[PDB]
Amino acid sequence: GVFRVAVSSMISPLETMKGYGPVLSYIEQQTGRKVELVQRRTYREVNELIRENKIDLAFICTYSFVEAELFGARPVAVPQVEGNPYAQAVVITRRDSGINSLEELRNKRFAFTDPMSFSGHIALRGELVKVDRTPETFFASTFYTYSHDNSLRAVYDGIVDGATIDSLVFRSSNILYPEIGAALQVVHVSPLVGAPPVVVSPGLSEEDYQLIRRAFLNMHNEPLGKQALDTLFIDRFVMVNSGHYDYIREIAGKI
Repeated sequence: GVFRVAVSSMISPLETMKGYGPVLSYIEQQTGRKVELVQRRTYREVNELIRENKIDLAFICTYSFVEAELFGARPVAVPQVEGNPYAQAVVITRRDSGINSLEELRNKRFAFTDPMSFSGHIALRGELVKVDRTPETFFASTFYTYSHDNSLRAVYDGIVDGATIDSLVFRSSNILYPEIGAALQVVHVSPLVGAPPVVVSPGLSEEDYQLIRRAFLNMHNEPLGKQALDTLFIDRFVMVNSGHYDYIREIAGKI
């Protein structure tokens, strides 16, 4: 039977099959099953494919993982990038805005990515619980761009006063677009959390689960595996530590 791998189409528009092609070939090599890439615009739609066992494996985000384990999604492995399997949200404003803290964004225009993103949404919804607020009752207006890059573009262009995005997206964008880099600043950082895990649908056999986990954990020792990792700009995949996601589980409960 076909092995279906799901991803968000909004992380690398037009370059998704370019990025994942070699890791899909790696999965073909290790499983002997033909692999189909399944794309959806939103992490909610990807989670619905997992819940209804319409796919085998998904590259999901850290917050969608907390919702996904509740309907039996099983973590396989975590990407190790820049020598660590962790992630962090940054809140960004224009240097020339005079908005130098999360606090000063009260009654201002703000950009989120996907509603199911930690670094693009929930990290900030979580922190606002401290002051008995939501984005809706804290900011003058909010927008969901479904894109870390588009959220950064909106801050740069003065469409919004601030955004929450992934720290690695910000650092990478600062190198690739230095005029945009020069104009922005980080005014707040989230806690460290675990990076987005790779999951399998609740309907897989124990043996298929073990085979896939071994393939991911050993990917950096395999010739086609190394091509897959280089294409995704990942060092290797490492074991999931559930405790790395406990801050997100706690935020999620406070809603």
